[PDB]
Parts: sequence; C-alpha cells; structure tokens
Amino acid sequence: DIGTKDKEMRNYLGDPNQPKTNYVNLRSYFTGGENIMTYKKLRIYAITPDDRELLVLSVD
Amino acid sequence: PTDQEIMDAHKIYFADLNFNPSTGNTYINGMYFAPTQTNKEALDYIQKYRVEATLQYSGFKDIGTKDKEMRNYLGDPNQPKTNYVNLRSYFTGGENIMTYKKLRIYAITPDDRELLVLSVD
Amino acid sequence: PTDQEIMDAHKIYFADLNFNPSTGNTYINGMYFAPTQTNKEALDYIQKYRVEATLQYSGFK
Repeated sequence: DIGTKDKEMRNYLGDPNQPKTNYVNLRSYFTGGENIMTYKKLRIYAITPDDRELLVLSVD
Repeated sequence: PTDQEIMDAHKIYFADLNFNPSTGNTYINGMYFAPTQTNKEALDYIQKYRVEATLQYSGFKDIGTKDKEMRNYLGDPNQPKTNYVNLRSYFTGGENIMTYKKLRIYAITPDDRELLVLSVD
Repeated sequence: PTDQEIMDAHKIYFADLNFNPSTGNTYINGMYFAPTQTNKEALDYIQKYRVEATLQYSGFK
C-alpha cells in the first residue's frame, strides 16, 4: 500500500485540446522511488469526501 | 515524538554520492531521510543534525552542527520534500567526506538532547 | 617467469569503475595491471585471464 493522495487534474492524454481530468500520478505516492510495475497487480480506491472508499480500477 | 519514534523515522536514508573517476572513490554529499507514511510528525520535530565523519585527509573529526535543508526526496521533482543533511556545508576544510569509512549523524531535538540516528561504521 | 614472478607482476592494479547516480553503486568495467620497472616479462607472458565475479542479479558465477 503506497498511500492516499489528492488527484491532479491534468489534460486528458496530454493533448492540449482535451479537457482536464482526474489524474492519479503514482510517482508521488509512497514508493521508495521504485517503479510501479505494469502487468502485475494494482488497485486504485476512490475516496469520497464521506470517507468511504470504492474500488475503481483493478489490473490484477 | 518519543526517542524511539525519532530513531525510527530516520531508518531509511539515501546517500547522495559523487564519483571521482580516478581513484574511483564516491565521496558523500549529503543524506536524505526517506518520507514514509508514519514518520512525518517526527521528521519535522528535528533540525540541526550534528555530524561527525572521516574526511579524506585529517580523518575522523567532528564537523559541526547545522540545520536541515528540506529537499525533494531523491531529487525526484514529484516526491515530497524531506530532511536533507548536506555535508558539503559543514566544517569540512573543503575536503571530501569519504564513503565506507566511519560516519555518525546525531539528530538534535529542540530540547537540546541528541540521538544517534545513522551509523556507517 | 616463475609462478612467483607472475603473481608479483599483478600486485598493483586499478579498477576502472562506472558510477550510477541512483543507488550509487560503481560497478566494474575492467582491471588495469600497472607497468613497473621489473614486470614487463611477466605481464607480456600472460593472456586469457579466467575471471569469476558476482553479477548484480544471479551473483557469484
């Protein structure tokens, strides 16, 4: 578990024309500077302001 | 923070080294203390990091007490800022601070009591 | 050269390192063997240098 951090609101896909959207940059989480490892497992929980969390992405 | 909550905040570090590609020695420039999920309260409680280290010529010495620096972890512009102890600003005579030889870094609480938080003996 | 002149020609060396400024580990790239006033016969006499070392992953081989 690498922690809880706010979102970032970047342009979609990096396209300067697309609107800005929820961006979750995993380089700022509590990795020890390590790399976050594609096709292996991954889980991202969206945390509502009521402090209840939902599972919104799984890459198991 | 207790005196064990402080010695645990300083458990994961990363030496910022410097390579001299002739006598390939890798002298030390400073230490980061990694930010973890449970140590922000105890890494902010501390400054001044007294250090004693072995310099290249005129070896194991005490090189003084100086505040911390709060640099980005690992130099990554995305990681949070953390306690940085840059040994280039201590009272070295402009000498190099000498890897695998001995080194000791004492964290100095605002109550002026010091704890040993890193040993590279 | 004897087996003692040969082991003495190789007493002064110099690792040619390679620094990686993240996990500042300095891996090895090769070894020089220093030329001295009395070891040109023993150094010219030898080749082939069998080597066994500890690689990063999958170590001492």
